Amino acid sequence: ALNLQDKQAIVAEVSEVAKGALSAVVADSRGVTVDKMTELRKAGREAGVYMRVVRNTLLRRAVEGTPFECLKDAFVGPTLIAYSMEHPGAAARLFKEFAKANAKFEVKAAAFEGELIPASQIDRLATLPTYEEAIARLMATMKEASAGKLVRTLAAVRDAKEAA
Amino acid sequence: KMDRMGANFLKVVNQIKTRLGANPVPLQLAIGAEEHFTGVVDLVKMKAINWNDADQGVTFEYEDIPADMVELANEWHQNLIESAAEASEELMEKYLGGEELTEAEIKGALRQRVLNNEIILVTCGSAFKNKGVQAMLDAV
Amino acid sequence: AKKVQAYVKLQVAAGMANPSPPVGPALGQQGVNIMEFCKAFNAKTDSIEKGLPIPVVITVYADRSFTFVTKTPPAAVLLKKAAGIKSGSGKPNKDKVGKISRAQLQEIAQTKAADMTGADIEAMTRSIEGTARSMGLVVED
Amino acid sequence: SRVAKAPVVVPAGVDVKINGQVITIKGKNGELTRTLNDAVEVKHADNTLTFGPRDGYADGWAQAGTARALLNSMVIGVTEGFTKKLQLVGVGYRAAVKGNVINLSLGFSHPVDHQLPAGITAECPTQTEIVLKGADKQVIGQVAADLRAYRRPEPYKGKGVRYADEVVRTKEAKKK
RNA sequence: AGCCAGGAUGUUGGCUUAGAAGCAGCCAUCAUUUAAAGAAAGCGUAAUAGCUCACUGGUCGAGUCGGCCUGCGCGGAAGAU
Repeated sequence: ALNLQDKQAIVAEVSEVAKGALSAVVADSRGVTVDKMTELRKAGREAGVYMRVVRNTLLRRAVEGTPFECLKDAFVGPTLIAYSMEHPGAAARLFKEFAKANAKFEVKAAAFEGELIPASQIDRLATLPTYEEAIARLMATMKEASAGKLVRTLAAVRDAKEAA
Repeated sequence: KMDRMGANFLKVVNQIKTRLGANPVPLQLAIGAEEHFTGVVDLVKMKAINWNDADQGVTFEYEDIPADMVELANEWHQNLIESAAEASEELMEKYLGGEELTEAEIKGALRQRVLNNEIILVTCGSAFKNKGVQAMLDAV
Repeated sequence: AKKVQAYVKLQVAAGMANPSPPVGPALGQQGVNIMEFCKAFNAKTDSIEKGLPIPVVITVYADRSFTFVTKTPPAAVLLKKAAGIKSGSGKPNKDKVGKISRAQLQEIAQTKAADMTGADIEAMTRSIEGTARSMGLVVED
Repeated sequence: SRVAKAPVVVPAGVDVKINGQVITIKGKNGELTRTLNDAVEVKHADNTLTFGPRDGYADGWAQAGTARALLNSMVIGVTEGFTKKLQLVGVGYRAAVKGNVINLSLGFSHPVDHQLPAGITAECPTQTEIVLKGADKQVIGQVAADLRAYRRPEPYKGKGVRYADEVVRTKEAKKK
């Protein structure tokens, strides 16, 4: 009388970790191979990432029973889910390894603070996802206007003044 | 036996090169197969020969030209010259230089390669329908 | 296209490899040279030792030339050797014929390093744990 | 059970003539097929025809599934067209199309001439390949079957006239 | 159920055997990134190789499958004017 627990439990386990996840990446991949998944799962667990194939039945039911950060609602076709629990960037970086090799049009979206990012836009954000180098570039635009432009200008003008 | 169906000369030539391990030189080129095997091309003059009964094979100069063969006939005629070229450094040099050469020199150069056991000239003709046997002897 | 094919599977005793059962028909057919191969083959296999059963996978270049990757000696072979026993039983482990230390299993795990599916050398060791059992070695601590 | 209930979806205004048992499909490409179906009701509907049994008959619900299949088949007929491929295998077998009559050297004493029925034509890319085009799915494969009846593929070396691609598992001769 | 896709790694497990190789035979009958793949259910160069397999995820969008009790039918069912 519906005694199978596997589908009732495994939704719950995925919902806990996918709520806990920092950045995650949602891709489509009928035409997979064992090799390409195995090496990517291998490095992923160093970086604090799992990359999973899970039922879409399971993911829709997971969105139904709790509000979801990493989705709005589930996507048609097969779905792979890369998700990261430690370094926030990491889930998307594995897609940028994988895209060089087998298939690169697989990604439907990725989620960043729960907003959905489409396939074209994610390709810029995921290329540099490390905050310290990002803080340095946000500072570099303000720092050029604040103090750099004055000092650089007077050095170029003192070189003109003592050359005449 | 080129009168027989399923016959095509060029594969047999390739089979000798591949399996047996000497270079064939097609010292003829065919005209047709099955029924259509009713003449031959002589690369040496680039003329072509016909038989009716036995007695048209008596007629033995300009009998026809090779007609609409010509594109195939060119590369094989180059391979004929190419083969006579490699029999010494001197003939090879004349070829590289940009000069042309004769049928008599073709026979002399080729004959050294046949005689030494280097190069195996391939000829063709169905015996049963009395095609090309006399041509075959001329090459011998 | 080019006369190239990759990852063709071969198993031959390390650094001595000349005759037609070791080289097959494929080296002859793909234009590959046995003598020249033997010189290349001694050059990655000396360090891990000659005369060992070697896995080797060959990738072929249409210049009549060769490259080879070795996936190191097989773990089954290496465990059998590290526990010293000559050959397993026809009822192995159930009616056993020898013994292996765990310190011996870990030594295999380092030789097969990156070519083991497990998570870490404890997981990997657990993979060759079942191979070592299969060949009839009784596991001493 | 399922596909007694897959209800056509008529593409691009096909000509549908309903006589209450007889249906005739007319168009351009796949023009003028017909079928006569008794124990079934077919309503024309919104280009999305309805198939069921006439009066809830036990033996009539099989033939409702059949009606559907022939109707979907004629739709494929006017859209796409049908089974092209015959081809001839191994030494000396060759064939020339001559109007609507196909002459084949299939190694008989007399090279055989096979002439086609009304809805269907063929032509050959080269003499060892034969491509058939025609209106009705049953008629086209019947012509493929009736040609394939001159030489069944003989399994030692596969020689014969071959419909579609694969036809035989093949076996060795002397073997062991 | 069909349709698409995956269908692995230690590893050609151990032994036996010319070969023994998932798939002649015997013994283990497990482990491993796994979402998953039996040290293998059937074919296959008898076996290297190759093909399918349960098992896994889509398309798919509803009932579905295996047993049993029991009426009735079927084939098994070929002779002498």
